[PDB]
Amino acid sequence: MATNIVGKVKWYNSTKNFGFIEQDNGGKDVFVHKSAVDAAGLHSLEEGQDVIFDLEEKQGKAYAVNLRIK
Repeated sequence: MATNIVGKVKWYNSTKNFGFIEQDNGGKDVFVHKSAVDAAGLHSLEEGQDVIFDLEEKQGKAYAVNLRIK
C-alpha cells in the first residue's frame, strides 16, 4: 500500500535476482523481486541506482514492485 516510492537500490545480486532497496532518506528494507523488474523489464540494477517503485505487502512483509529507474 504505497506508490511512486523513492529509493535507491540498497543491493542487488543478479545471480538470484534478489536484493533490497532503501531510500537515502531512511527508507525501510523492502526487498525487490524480479517480477518488479519484469514489470518494466528493467535491464540492469545494481547498488547506487535510484529507483522508483510501488510497494505492496506480503502479509506483513514489504516487496518492491513496478520499478522505474530514476
